[PDB]
Amino acid sequence: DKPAPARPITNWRSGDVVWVTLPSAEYAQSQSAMGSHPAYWSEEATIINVATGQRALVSSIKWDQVTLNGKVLHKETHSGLVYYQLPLMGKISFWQQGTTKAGYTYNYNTTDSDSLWVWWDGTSKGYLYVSTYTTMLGAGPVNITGLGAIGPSP
Amino acid sequence: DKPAPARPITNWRSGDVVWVTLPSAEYAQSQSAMGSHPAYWSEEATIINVATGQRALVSSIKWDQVTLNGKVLHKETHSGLVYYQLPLMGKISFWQQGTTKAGYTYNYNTTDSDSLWVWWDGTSKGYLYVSTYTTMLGAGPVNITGLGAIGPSP
Amino acid sequence: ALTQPASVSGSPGQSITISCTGTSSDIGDYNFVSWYQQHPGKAPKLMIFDVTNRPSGVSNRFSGSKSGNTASLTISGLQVEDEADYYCSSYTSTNTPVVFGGGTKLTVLGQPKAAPSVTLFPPSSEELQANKATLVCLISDFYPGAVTVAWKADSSPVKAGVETTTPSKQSNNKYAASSYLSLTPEQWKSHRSYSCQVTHEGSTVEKTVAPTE
Amino acid sequence: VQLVQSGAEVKKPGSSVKVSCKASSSYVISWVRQAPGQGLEWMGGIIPIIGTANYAPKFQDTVTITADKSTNTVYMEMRSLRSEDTAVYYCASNVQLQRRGNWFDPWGQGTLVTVSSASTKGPSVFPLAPSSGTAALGCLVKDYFPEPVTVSWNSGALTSGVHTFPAVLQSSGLYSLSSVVTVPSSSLGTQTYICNVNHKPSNTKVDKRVEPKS
Repeated sequence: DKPAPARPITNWRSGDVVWVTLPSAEYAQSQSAMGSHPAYWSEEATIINVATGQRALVSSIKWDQVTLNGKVLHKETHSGLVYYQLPLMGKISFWQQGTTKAGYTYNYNTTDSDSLWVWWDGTSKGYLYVSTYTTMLGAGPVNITGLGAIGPSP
Repeated sequence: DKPAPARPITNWRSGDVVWVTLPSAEYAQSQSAMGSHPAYWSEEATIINVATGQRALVSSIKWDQVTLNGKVLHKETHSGLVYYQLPLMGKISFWQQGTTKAGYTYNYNTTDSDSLWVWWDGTSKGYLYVSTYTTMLGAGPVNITGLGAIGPSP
Repeated sequence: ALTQPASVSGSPGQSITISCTGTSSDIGDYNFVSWYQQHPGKAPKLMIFDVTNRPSGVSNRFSGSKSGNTASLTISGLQVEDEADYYCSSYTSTNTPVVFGGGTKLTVLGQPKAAPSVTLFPPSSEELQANKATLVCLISDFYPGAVTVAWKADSSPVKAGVETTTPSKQSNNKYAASSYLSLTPEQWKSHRSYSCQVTHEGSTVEKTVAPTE
Repeated sequence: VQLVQSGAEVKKPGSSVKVSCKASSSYVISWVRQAPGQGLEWMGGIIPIIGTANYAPKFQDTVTITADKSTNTVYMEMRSLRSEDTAVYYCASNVQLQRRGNWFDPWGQGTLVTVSSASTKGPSVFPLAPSSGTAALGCLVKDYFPEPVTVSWNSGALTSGVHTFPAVLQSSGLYSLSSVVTVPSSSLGTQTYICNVNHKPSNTKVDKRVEPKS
């Protein structure tokens, strides 16, 4: 089967709309980006580039080659793991699935632009993290769907 | 010229990604605010349904027929003037154009889901409003670009 | 104003919670409750903000909370330098824009109190012709900070402009209170007398004087 | 951002006075008065970058807050003053190194708005009679302006008992502090008890005797 071919998910351009799905996500305190910092994370996760319509699981993405305008992601090390970074203009608009029960990022009242973090072991295992302030959506399992728009590389 | 035909902007489905562009936007606490309530607004504004790829100016729309799943838009409030309502799951992710200088809504730390408000005179004149907390982006003219994802009608 | 009490006291090795009940639509629906600390003779200092948050400088002792319609400040592991007024403030999204609390006086009871002994002060021959008859109930060395001097001379209450002073720092670090009650000048022989008694949970002193022995 | 405020403003009951509040983007300089004894009550809340001041529903008819956009300063004008308006006032922006929200921080030093009919008033020596086995004797001061007054016993070996009573908020603004010292009461003629009550802004030095009621 050869259907119509579009631009891949791994190739990102600053401005693309990103749709994240974090099926049955959990709350995490001292475990992501920096020490004593909150975020919701999911083992199984689907990332869609709403602009192209292309989508794939995080665990099924060769994060080694995930590029932004011909430049690989700014991988930054955390106190523990080493994480891949997808930056965004503005903040992350995430919510508890179906309901209008909205979420809010850690920098809920600053001009700081939030970013998406992905941990990858190197083969078939990838979690997705999204900034939060407290358990506004629950302890977990909590099905979340976030949305944002890619920013320029620093 | 007959190009490819897609689903129109006036037709919204619960879940569509909305991209609004607010050039020369200004801060307000008197247009859509009786006492003291904030939002950024712009005379000329463009609204894009990132899902379809269809886009049009607010002023060039017949807001009388703007539907959501076969149902015309709701109108909860009417402070100052008439206000058409486009609801969203989660919050509004808006930013000062080009820079990572992000913006935050009035309900910056609540599970409340934000909505887009549009004023329409009935013919060739429309403003678009987006919730804010303070002049985080400036006094105005401030070029903004927001993003969100439509929710179900109440 | 916000429904907030002032009587908060306990041991240093104990935790405390200050209630701050507002309207059902401006605590449970909107969450922006901020807490301050007013040390004697000083400008307020930010302690808590947006229900649960501390600035970079406030010790981890403070912990904000929201229990439905009642917000509370939790100070676990009390310190000796915390004798100050504590307030809560939500920007109520109604007709009233900003609402402040009542002000909780935090007296962490730890220092031992002295045995009270009260007696009225009669004016001498030098102050009888000068018309400055003043009876001052000087009560020093006392804790906690909650003193209002009452004058019930054998069951006779009268108050419509009584001068009262609140305690401050002294040479022996012990509080001292007073209550300059107004006396009738042309009615001393016809009237009975004046009394002095204060409520302090243990203090039991009565002071009924006699003009004619 | 750091906030600097204006000094003391003593005025008559029925006048206007501007209080300057200087600062070091998006600062929202509000104003919260402090009634002595009672809790704080907010009043103003201008946004200097917009210039519109939306005041509390109880005030607004006496408070006129403006925005000096040239040097980033906010003025507070409390017209129609009185003894009830005699309070410490503070200017307060909202800041948190990067955050902005529904709170106050930092705060000003506090403009002393003393409103009462007075200019340079001083008191004489009115002592508290040790009418007689313990004597917690001392010396009471009644009215004067402005505060404070230096009151101590023997001017040397009896100054280990200096107390200052705070601002007596009543119908008038003539301050009243007391200073007592518990010392042996078996010396009323040999070590003649003459306590000192002195006021500096009104000049002169007075010293009166302390004897039990007679």
